[PDB]
Amino acid sequence: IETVPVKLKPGMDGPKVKQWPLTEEKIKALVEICTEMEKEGKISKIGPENPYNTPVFAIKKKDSTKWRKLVDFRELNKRTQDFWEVQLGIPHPAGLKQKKSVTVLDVGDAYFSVPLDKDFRKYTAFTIPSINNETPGIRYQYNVLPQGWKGSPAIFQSSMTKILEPFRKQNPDIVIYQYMDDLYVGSDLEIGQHRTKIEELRQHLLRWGGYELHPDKWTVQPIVLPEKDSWTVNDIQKLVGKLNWASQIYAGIKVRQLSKLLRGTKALTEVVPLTEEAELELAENREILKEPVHGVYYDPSKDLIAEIQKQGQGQWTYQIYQEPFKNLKTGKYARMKGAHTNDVKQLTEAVQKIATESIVIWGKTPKFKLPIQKETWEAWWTEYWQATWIPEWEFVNTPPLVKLWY
Amino acid sequence: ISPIETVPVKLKPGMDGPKVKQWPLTEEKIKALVEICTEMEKEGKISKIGPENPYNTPVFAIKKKDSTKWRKLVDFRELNKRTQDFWEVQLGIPHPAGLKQKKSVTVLDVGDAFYSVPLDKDFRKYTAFTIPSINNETPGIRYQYNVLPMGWKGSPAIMQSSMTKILEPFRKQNPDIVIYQYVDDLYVGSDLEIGQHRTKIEELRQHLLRWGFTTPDKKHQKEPPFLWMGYELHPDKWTVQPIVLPEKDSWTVNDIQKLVGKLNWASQIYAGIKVRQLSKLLRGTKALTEVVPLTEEAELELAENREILKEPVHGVYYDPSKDLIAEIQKQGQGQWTYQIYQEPFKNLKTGKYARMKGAHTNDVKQLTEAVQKIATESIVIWGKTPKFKLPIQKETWEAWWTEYWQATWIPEWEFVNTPPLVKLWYQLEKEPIIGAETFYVDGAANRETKLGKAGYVTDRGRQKVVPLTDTTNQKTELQAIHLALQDSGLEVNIVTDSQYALGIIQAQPDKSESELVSQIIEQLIKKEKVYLAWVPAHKGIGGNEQVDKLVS
DNA sequence: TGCCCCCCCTTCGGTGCTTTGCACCGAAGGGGGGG
Ligand SMILES: OC[C@H]1O[C@@](CO)(O[C@H]2O[C@H](CO)[C@@H](O)[C@H](O)[C@H]2O)[C@@H](O)[C@@H]1O
Repeated sequence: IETVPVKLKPGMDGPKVKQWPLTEEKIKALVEICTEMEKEGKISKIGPENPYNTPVFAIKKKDSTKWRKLVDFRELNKRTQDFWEVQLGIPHPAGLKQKKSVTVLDVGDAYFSVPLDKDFRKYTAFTIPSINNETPGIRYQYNVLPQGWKGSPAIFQSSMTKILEPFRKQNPDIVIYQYMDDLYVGSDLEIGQHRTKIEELRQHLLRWGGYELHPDKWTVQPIVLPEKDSWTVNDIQKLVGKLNWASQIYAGIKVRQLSKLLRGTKALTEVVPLTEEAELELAENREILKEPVHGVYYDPSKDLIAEIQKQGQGQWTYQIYQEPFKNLKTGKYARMKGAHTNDVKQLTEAVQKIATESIVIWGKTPKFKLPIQKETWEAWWTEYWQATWIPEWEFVNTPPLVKLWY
Repeated sequence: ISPIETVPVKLKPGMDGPKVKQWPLTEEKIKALVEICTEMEKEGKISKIGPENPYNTPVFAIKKKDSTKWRKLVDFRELNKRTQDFWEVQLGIPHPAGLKQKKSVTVLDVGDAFYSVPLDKDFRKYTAFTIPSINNETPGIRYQYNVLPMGWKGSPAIMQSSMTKILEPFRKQNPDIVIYQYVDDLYVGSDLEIGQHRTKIEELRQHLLRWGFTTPDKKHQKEPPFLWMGYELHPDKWTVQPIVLPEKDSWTVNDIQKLVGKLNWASQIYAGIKVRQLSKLLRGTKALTEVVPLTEEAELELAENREILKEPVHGVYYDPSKDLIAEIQKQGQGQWTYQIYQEPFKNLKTGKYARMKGAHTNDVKQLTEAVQKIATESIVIWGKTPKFKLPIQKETWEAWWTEYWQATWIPEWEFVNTPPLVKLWYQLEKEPIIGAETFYVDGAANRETKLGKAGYVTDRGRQKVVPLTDTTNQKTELQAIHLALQDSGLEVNIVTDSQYALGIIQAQPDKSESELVSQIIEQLIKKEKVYLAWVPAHKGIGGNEQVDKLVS
């Protein structure tokens, strides 16, 4: 087999990212996994004359107790040449988001049968740490299409479509979308039946060489106004500032009628009776709030952005957009772990669910704006990650000026 | 010299080798560098070259020790800048608290580790140096390296990784033998009785020698205490090698810098070390030779530290069959100290956390950061995370993570009553207060003039405007809140239009690098109840419109 | 008149905000310690 020639984007060098500390059980698993791929020639030991590095850790998915090696190729993928420019690219199919159920298959091991350009391998280096720094780090690089590398679904495109063809024209109304090392496969059959087309699909891939989603229940959370019999100056102040914010999103929202009931220097707890002209404004605004915003369409050439807010009692609101205030989706993620006592775990799970929805709907993950300190996130998140991909993210400290989404 | 395969190295793309002339030197150093290099040449570490090699890097002469024997080092600063980058494989420093008890212990060094590792043949011509002759009688004696030069950027990593490759056969064959390899230093522990243990030792030494690594006897420690990584390894416990702190009539900035560094080193085993007041002296200074008088707080802190240091202390070793326990105490002014142990009063090690992250913070956040520092340190040393003992109540933590909008967490912890306790110093009411005055605050500044006003109006008819000089937008808004807190009673409702000020205050800070914010904090702590509300500016709203009015 | 690594404390300069100063963060300056 002869490789596909690969380039970094012009004027960019390979990744140079430090390895972070790892627990005993993750180091042991990585050493077990990598010495076995050493033996199979999938990776090769290297030294310090290779100046590149990418962090690596491991994950146990909650119903497969095998360890899975996860290389964080986010930096490498950003510097890698576009395959869309070179014509190799995976068309996202709509109508995956309308299937009854969609199961996620980890398929990254199919890449291990295709070699990687000899001149690109050096950019895939990683380093296994050691407990108490008993030894220096141990370094490997890939000889094959690495998992988590964006170029591997693209180079392997030609082949997987041939692997998948008989299944898909023997099953025309299943829909199968490849994202990175994952296969998202949905359809409308009953779960008992849907799952065994999964397991039949499972064996067909095994013999040449998961999570259970339900897109229909992914309801939107619209912005809601409270309802009361009586209203204080503080209630009306909160309402007015919340509709004023909502005016950068929706259209023709008025606050002048509710505004002037607060004419004067009033106490916050004084109860202001609604004028009927103000019930007019509030009933009207209330249901511009009801239905989605006209004029908001997805653009595939621009990035997706996701914002999350801690609301409390296990709840988490989120909005996905590309330009500010033009939300493609607003939602509310809820804990179900039953523990109720770990904010970081809930946020990490929220991120995986939101990113999963974007893959199902648009075909790619959003860059997250996370309501958490950088160092609190980096202390704990890998303990709770279950996805073979890792989205972009950044860390924000925006106090709530409104409880807009609650 | 080892028969290990050389590591190929390159210059950065576009760059040539160094061409730095030899800074002239004494006929004495000249002749000692002759001496040094004839012996290196007979060992094959270097070889003579001539003028057809165009590269050069200066050779300077250094006294090796108190004996006066000369030592040669080559100033590869220029070649280093032109040599490729490396990925360093030394990821950290082993710590004796990470060691398990062993029956039999040995500490060995390899001799001239660097000079026993060959250098890529095509790269040697770039290590060329010239020994000059007195008054240019001759062109000079040129040489180049055949082994790893000390002072070349890639030598430590190439020696380290070569050693890892050589140790690997031996390590796999004997998995019950712990080898800590730091550069050319080897700690070797086992549970074999000293006879079988010493068999395996000379077996290891022989493996090393076949690969070109001597193990001199003067560096072969056979008996406790072992001198290792700056420590002393006894069988049941470990020790730092003695710490001598500077003692001065008159202190320079540099003296103070050296003192803080020693105290931080000591803080890994000596509990309670503090450096906040001594490091404060370093601030705003402008020369390392500038004499700095100690403040009163700095003398006290130094004396406190000196008392701690005169007591003897020891760490214990790691028992993997017991939990790790981390206990934290609060020391004041953003300083924290911790001990990690498995049985009570038997510290594996200690430490301190005293960084101020952010302009505004509180003790709960800083406690969370101390936990995070300890959690990371524990994974580096022991590969796991400790159970925590913290001086904060469950009610306090719960009130914090339910009223703070950022996700936050700390793992399994027991409350331990160790005053001073970490506490929230105030809590903003989640609803407006009945019977309390309502303040509508505002502050504006002219961006060009440096001038501003802060003021308020109330539902009880009170009003006030203060003029401000050399201020900012964000300051006048904080200033306006300062006025309302100052002129209000024990319970107050405040309405502001500055998201900035709201953001700081709703985070419940208890300390700030801003004196203005620090003033607001001391007033918040003295109130009974505070409700703080935001409204958008310039929408002619309620009281906010008339106070904005009043500002202009 | 040299090299590599970890740590802490201080200072500085780049980034983004629907800002005009502010808060954050990473790099580099000093120090400790290891080889
Ligand atoms: O958490 C940010 C932190 O992670 C690192 C890798 O250790 O960067 C990763 O995350 C960033 C945010 O998505 C990516 O831009 C980057 O490519 C990825 O490696 C650190 O660089 C960063 O400090």
